[PDB]
Amino acid sequence: SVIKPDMKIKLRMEGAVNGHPFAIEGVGLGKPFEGKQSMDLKVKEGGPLPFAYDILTTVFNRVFAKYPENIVDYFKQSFPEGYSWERSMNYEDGGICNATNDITLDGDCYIYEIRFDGVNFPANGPVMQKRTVKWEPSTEKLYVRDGVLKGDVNMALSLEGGGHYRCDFKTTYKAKKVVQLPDYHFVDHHIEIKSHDKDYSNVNLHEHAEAHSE
Ligand SMILES: [Mg+2]
Ligand SMILES: [Mg+2]
Ligand SMILES: [Mg+2]
Ligand SMILES: [Mg+2]
Ligand SMILES: [Mg+2]
Ligand SMILES: [Mg+2]
Repeated sequence: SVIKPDMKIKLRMEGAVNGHPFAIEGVGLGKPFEGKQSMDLKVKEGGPLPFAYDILTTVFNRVFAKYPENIVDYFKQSFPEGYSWERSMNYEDGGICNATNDITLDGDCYIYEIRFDGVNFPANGPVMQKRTVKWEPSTEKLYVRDGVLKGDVNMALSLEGGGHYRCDFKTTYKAKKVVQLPDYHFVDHHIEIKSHDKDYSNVNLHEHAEAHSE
């Protein structure tokens, strides 16, 4: 089959935050049918990153989500051709991040061409001050619109001093070929940085995702 139980990941992110350019590359592996994945990320340019690494993590593939048999899988259907996604991440203090990921497939390895751009993060805010701890688990709401798939999610970053920092995600997924469209459904997520060094030049990221419906 096109989608194998065990697959790889190759990616390169080029981006900027408040005008500060940077570049990150990574390699990883995951189990598409189990909804689990892991990757090692290395900052190649712009290091050391002057902002909270957490704003980048959800940008570093919904194929890695366990879909039950009674819910159409827009993502696994899209291959070998693949799909691409666009997303705006609106933080409560005005910081806004736009990201895109063009996903292709070469053998058993997915290739990500990522672009990330964030602006208006206050200098004394939790992102520029690196006050974030982690993203809380979430439930993404997916629905069809204009022949493509939308995914919206209320995200929250736990803060070092206590409390949370909210962000609203709005993603558009676009398959590179005609695939069956799903009915309204959900995808639970839980992304975690398992390990990292002092300035985050090296990061080990993990994610577990499962779809569910009414
Ligand atoms: Mg730039
Ligand atoms: Mg302020
Ligand atoms: Mg803070
Ligand atoms: Mg419609
Ligand atoms: Mg570095
Ligand atoms: Mg449900």
